[PDB]
Amino acid sequence: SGFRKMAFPSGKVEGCMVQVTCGTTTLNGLWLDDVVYCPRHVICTSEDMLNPNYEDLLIRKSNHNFLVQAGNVQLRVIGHSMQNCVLKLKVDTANPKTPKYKFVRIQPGQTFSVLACYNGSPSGVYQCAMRPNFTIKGSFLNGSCGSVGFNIDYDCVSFCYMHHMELPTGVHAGTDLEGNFYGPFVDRQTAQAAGTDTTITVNVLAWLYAAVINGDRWFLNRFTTTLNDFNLVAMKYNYEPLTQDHVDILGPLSAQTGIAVLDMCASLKELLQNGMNGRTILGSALLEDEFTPFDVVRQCSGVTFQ
Amino acid sequence: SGFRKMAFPSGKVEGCMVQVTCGTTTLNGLWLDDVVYCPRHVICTSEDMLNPNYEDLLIRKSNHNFLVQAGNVQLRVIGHSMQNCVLKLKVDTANPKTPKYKFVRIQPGQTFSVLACYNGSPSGVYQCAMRPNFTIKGSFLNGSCGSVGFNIDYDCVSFCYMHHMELPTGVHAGTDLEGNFYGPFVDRQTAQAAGTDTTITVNVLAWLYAAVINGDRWFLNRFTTTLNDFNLVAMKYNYEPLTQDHVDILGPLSAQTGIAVLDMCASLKELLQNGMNGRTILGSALLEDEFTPFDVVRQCSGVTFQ
Ligand SMILES: *[C@H](O)[C@@H](C[C@@H]1CCNC1=O)NC(=O)[C@H](CC(C)C)NC(=O)OCc1cccc(F)c1
Ligand SMILES: *[C@H](O)[C@H](C[C@@H]1CCNC1=O)NC(=O)[C@H](CC(C)C)NC(=O)OCc1cccc(F)c1
Repeated sequence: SGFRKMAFPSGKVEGCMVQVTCGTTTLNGLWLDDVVYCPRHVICTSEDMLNPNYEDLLIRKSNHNFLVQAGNVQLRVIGHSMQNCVLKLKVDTANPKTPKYKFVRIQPGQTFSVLACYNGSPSGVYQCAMRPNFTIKGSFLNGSCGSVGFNIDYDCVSFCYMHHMELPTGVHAGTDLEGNFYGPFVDRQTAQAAGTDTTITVNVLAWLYAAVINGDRWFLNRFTTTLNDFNLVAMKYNYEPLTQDHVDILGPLSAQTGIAVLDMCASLKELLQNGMNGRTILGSALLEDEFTPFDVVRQCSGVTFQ
Repeated sequence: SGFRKMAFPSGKVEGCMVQVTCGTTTLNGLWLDDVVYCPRHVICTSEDMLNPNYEDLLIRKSNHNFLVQAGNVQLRVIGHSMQNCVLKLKVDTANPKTPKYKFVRIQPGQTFSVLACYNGSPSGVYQCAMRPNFTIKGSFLNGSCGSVGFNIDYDCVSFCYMHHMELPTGVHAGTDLEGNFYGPFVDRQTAQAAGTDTTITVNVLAWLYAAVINGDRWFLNRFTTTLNDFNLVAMKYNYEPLTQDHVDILGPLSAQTGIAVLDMCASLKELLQNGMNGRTILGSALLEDEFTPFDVVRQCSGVTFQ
């Protein structure tokens, strides 16, 4: 038993990380087949680049302007292109460690594993959720750009994030692997801010289900509420609305515990209006919303990824 | 910026995990060079679990009774010895993916990454702290025994933990890689319980320093304290005593922030007395104690946000 925030094993991704290093700027790249993907802002910017023309900068560059290092090894770049905010560098060598992979775009509320890297060397791994305001609460320092987020599906790696920047509130923003930002952000060093965050209601409910399963029950009551009644409580406490689909995917957990989903929602008011009243749930004094319903099921069962 | 519980990249350990099976019982093993290490209770019959004489069980086994599988490959066992509660199986094949590694025994308060595995296949990775009562608060299901905890320090893998059992309160216990349990526990299904846990004070202070490095100061105060006065108050909140060694180890973090350790202790005293008053520190409404001073220095930058 037990419930822990748990990243996917990172070995399949560690073998794809490289250092991409142009001019004075160093960041990480993702080496798949004979292409290295990295954030486009690696391109030697103006000096002054109040507003960089990435299209025009890339035309001024040759192949060897880009130094790519794989472990201690130099990779020969033979072509370079851009797709949205990602720079695609062709290399002469296919990565022999390339896993089965697909590029996917993730929805807010869904989670993925982050492999933080520096100078092309993996440094750590942790789980993040795509917030409703399209930021993630991560841990990134200078040189971490190009770190990627992913999920593993048996043996298929679904890459879903590149890392790009940090917002003034200390949270983080990035793109999918096709170079499309999550959220209303741009890759310029200008005034940017995250919208007011909301709480992922369906994940909170899943986490409460995980709590009852592991023995925590003080917050339950015999009351219920209709879907409409709850949503007005959520809208006051800055929570995502709860849809009939959300209730549906929570079905399995309702069976395991014998609480109807709306019958759990009655608890959630209680937590929202009154609070936890000096108590804790799964070792937290807050309501946690970065465990998806599947994350909970992936945890009560043992799903491995050979 | 940002602060997260961050595991080490698990790739170096993923390549060492295998499946070991004796009769009807299956668990994970650690394959390094031509030896596979796994918990000795894999030999146990069902028939008895309370008082097995493992020496007697093992003498009755031959090499081919042990089935070792690395992915799709069966490994042939050519020798077997027992060291405390760990079984060492010699194999005819050295693991070619074997890293630089060391076996270490960690002290309470130390942290490590756990690679949860099932049927020899990695399932997830997460950070754990050796609690003062010699348990870890993990996530383990049936079949997870043989999963290991580790740290990586310059491509050297320090193995410090092998999982054996779950205690009645939902926490977990295991051994070092030499087979000696952490704590007064034994690998039989008898009446066992963890001692009362305490809070790892030096880790809490490290985490408070981490908060300051990341720009947060609301919890500081204008006071200082003597080491003894702090410990007399802390023990009243069920906190581990703080030793001069702990104060010395906090030196670097105190230098980076310009907060004296005893001034940070003054803050913690006030936090224990007051609570969070609806506030959070690094996104938690509780005082977190599973980040060591080293964990903080590894993750934060060396430039604080003054
Ligand atoms: C073995 O893989 C692992 C499984 C435990 C029990 C469930 N979650 C775990 O981490 N350890 C054991 O099965 C040990 C083996 C002993 C002989 C050392 N047995 C055990 O922990 O029994 C207690 C127990 C508690 C909860 C649930 C359960 F199935 C067993
Ligand atoms: C890439 O390596 C870097 C990662 C950032 C840096 C510090 N934490 C991160 O996540 N990205 C950038 O530096 C980014 C590049 C521009 C072209 C988009 N700019 C940026 O993040 O500026 C905001 C910032 C805030 C605090 C500290 C900092 F260095 C930068």
